[PDB]
Amino acid sequence: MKSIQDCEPTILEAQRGVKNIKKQQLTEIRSMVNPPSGVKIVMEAVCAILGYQFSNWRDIQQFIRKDDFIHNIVHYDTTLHMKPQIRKYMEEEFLSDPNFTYETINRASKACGPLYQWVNAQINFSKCLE
Amino acid sequence: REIVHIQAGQCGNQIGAKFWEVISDEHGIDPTGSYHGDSDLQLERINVYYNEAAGNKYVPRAILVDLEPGTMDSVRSGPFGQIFRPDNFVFGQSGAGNNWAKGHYTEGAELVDSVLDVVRKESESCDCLQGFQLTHSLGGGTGSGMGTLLISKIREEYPDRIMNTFSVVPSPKVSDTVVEPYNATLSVHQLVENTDETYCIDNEALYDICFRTLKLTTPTYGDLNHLVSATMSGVTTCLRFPGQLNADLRKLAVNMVPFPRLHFFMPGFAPLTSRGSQQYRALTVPELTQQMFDAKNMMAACDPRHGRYLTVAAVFRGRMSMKEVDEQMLNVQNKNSSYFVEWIPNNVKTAVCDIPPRGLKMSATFIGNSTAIQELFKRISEQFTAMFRRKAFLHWYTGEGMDEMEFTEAESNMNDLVSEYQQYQD
Amino acid sequence: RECISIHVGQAGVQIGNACWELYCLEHGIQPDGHVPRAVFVDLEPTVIDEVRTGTYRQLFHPEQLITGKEDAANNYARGHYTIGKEIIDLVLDRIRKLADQCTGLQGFSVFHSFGGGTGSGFTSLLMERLSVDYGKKSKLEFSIYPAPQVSTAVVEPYNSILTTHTTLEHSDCAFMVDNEAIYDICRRNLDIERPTYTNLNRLIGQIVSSITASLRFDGALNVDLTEFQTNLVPYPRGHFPLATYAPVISAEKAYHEQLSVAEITNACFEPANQMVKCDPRHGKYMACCLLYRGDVVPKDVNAAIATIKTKRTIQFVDWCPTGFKVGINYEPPTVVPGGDLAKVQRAVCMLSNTTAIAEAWARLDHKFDLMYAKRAFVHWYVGEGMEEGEFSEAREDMAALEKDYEEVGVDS
Repeated sequence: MKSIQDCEPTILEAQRGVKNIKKQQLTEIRSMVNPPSGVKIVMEAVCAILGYQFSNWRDIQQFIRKDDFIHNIVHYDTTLHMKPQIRKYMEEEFLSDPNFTYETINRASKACGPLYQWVNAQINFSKCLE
Repeated sequence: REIVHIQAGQCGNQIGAKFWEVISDEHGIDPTGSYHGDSDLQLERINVYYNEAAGNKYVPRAILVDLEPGTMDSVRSGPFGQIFRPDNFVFGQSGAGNNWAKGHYTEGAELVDSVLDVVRKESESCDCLQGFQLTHSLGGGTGSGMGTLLISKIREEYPDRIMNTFSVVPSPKVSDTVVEPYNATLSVHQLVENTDETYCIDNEALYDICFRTLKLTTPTYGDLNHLVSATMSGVTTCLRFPGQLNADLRKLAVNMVPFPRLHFFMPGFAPLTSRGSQQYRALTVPELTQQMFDAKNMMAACDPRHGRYLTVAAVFRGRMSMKEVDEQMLNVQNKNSSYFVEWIPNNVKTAVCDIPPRGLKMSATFIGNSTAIQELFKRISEQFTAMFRRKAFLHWYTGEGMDEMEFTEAESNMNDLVSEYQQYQD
Repeated sequence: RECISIHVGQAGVQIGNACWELYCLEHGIQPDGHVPRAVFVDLEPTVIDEVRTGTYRQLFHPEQLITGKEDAANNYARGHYTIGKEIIDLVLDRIRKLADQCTGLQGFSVFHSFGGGTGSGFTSLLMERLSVDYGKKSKLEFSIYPAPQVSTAVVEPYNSILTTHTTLEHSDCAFMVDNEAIYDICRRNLDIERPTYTNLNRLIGQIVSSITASLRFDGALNVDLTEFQTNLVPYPRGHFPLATYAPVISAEKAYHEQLSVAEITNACFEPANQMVKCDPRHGKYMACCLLYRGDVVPKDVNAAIATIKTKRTIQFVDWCPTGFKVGINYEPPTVVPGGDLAKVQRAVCMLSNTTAIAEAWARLDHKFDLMYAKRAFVHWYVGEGMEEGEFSEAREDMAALEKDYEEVGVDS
């Protein structure tokens, strides 16, 4: 084979995921001044992935509040095949702990799920680059 | 609770001038700023809107923003000029050249700090600061460009307060400037994401109502403004008096906006009558409902019937039976039943203050949230494209460093917003 | 001896305010005698302010009119979590300085409503904190529930379905009344065209007196709060009787004073005095507690019940043979001067548990559904700390309360 093939349906997975994120669903998300903890944690994972690293809730509001909020999400990287040091971080902070789990977050908010998949995808892909 | 006004721009300033004229009177405050009101009841909340400077002067807590110095020198010379504190006047110096970009970058971009400051000096005054009213007009210089810049800074500074906006949306069939679509669209995009309540007044619909419902000969700009200023008082202040069912802004807002893309309301006032025929009897409530639900009593030009409503909220203010109120409301929902979106069970959100507005026996503001307002952004969107296509005045913008692609954005964006609005029409 | 009282919410204080007058008036409390025994909580100042201001200033000792300064709102979430959180403490504290004060109290009359913002939210967690500190006392709440047609909110269903599942499991006993059904009476059996939340409040102000005040007056056959719960649950589920009060008659149009036990008693069962827009005429009763007060001599009563018992058009659930505890207190009803009611000499506050309330949940369940089907105002709640759980799961609960009130009929 010429392809490396390792974790390619993860890059069809992360992709269907990024098209699962609706712009009105982002607007609903941005309006929430202080949502459940289940909501908060997903958003932290997003700062780390986008490369804005850590953030407190205050700070997260500041981030999402930017005009590039939707723009950066829909325009986001094809593959983060470069393996940032966010790679081990996002696990030690999120995937390490079961709070960050599809069920918890989903029950939290019916708006989260697609977002949760997309994040998941950027991680399960980051395992095959090693 | 207290809250903090902002008058940007020429319109936005002018209206301001009536508005503090109103309010002031509704707490019997002299022009000098010394209280002489009717009843203690007043005084109790004043706080909401004033600050006491030294046991006498209650000074309005407002901010007065404008780039053309001629402005401020008319307002401070007005009948209620004395009542501000000079610091409050923040003029620019330059002209407010009718260019959104010149406002929203460049000139306004300079002046910002000299506002933002003052708002903190004002915020750290007291209580729990509720929110900001922003009045301003989408046509002028300072309003659409610069004022829309302003909010974006406020909404970063206190990302949890409310933001009421009174925009004087430009009445597409009674024009007054030839950039209109540029000045509108460039701001609306920004607007729709940072503010919690936008109250659109189509300037001529406002004409109309004075020439046809109230019937005066000569509708000055002054008049119109006067009429408007009752309505934004008619919302809020009002609730800052004890009632039977006090429910304001937060409540009010959260009764209205179902989805989160802001949505704009359309104000409607109510016991408004010709001078002569004021004489013929009424004022019992069915007339007030009579008023309100008529298209000729919308201060916004889309006429409801070409849409449905999504939420509607009548804030009354006098003495009366809640039964005859609640009752009306019902009837209305059945008589005009097709004009309501269905999947809201009960639409009306009644609130009922008590105290009457001066000469009246009782009054009652209407704030309707209809899908009929699609037909406003259409107009705008039209005008825009049609000239965007030939890039007509575009250089005056381009020349300030704005790309064209913003022009795409705003358009795109804003057009999609029309889209939304229909999806929940039918 | 006494039994403390909690008014929460935009509404609830108004009710209090009426009632607390009457209440005192009944004992003839000077507008300056031994201090009341309750608290008033609400977050938006404006309501409570009146009570610090109007007549009845002296009457309370300030500490117990607790107020928020912050935005109350009108939506559970906020009211439960976010804001309300701040206050709880201060409140709890008061009821312990007032609990520890009194000796041998019995429970808490809550007045909370599903209207006002707080009314739902707050209460929900208040009742939680009560259940832990005073796990064994009595928790009887008079709630105001939202009518079928008239409504004055749009978050109405949301605001009450979130309160239900929790209050079920913290409360003992919930009275329900609803505005819509009350006006009617005021038109029809009392003939006025001016109802206001201030008139209806004078009314509830009566129904409540029939419990305490009057019980605090001895008479032929006093009843007791335990006695309630005992005679009124019929399973262990914080059940929902509906209240009715009966010689409601307009003064002056009451020269019709050839008015007796038999009548006023018969006058309860008609759905005209239903007290909440559920007609029990096609429900089943299952236990009624007729509290009388004023000149009443048992026999009459015990005869008038026979007649009822034999009126057939009423149904009665099978497996109860007898369900009519009977309370006679003495003390005639007392009438407030501002009021309307006529200075009768005997009155009947009959309360009762009926499978009819299947109705009342349905219309309200339905509402909710629609909207939830669109996810309507959801972001206002989510963004305040609420979870989507709390939504789905508060529907399901109330569903299975609809199943009990269904099941509990037809047992043989």
